[PDB]
Amino acid sequence: PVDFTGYWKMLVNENFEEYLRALDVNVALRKIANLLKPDKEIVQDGDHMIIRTLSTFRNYIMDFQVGKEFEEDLTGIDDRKCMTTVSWDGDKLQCVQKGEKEGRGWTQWIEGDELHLEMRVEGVVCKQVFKKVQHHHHH
Ligand SMILES: Cc1ccc(C2(c3noc(CN(C)Cc4cnn(C)c4)n3)CCCC2)cc1
Repeated sequence: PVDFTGYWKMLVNENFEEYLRALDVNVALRKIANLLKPDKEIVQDGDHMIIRTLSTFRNYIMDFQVGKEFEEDLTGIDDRKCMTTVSWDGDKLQCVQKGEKEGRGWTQWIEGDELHLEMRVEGVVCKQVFKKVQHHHHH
């Protein structure tokens, strides 16, 4: 069992620029985005997940049901739309993002007080780790 509910602060962000490059993100935006240390506010409500990734540049909001395919609007990220499914893989969430790019997806899991997120596209891998925090941020 796992529960992702919480407020999470970025600790590390490894290889994000190459991940965004593989998504054809403009190098100016790659540099802006890799400077960001976003927070994540997550509510797991049964199998209804809300993952709010919050930064001073752009936010990215996910709101989906585990196991149910949906249309994911990535206009703010790489100007694409995918047909996405997030599924349980034991205590991990496994996301497949079907679309133009091959091998696009991610895996999210918890180890202790750490939220781990590995994002992948076209064989390129970015790894992020967040720490669970308790001082809440008004948004
Ligand atoms: C050109 C651009 C790059 C990156 C972003 C942000 C971004 N950083 O990552 C994501 C969404 N995906 C790529 C990764 C992800 C986040 N949560 N999950 C489960 C997967 N947007 C950084 C803070 C939020 C907006 C926004 C715009």
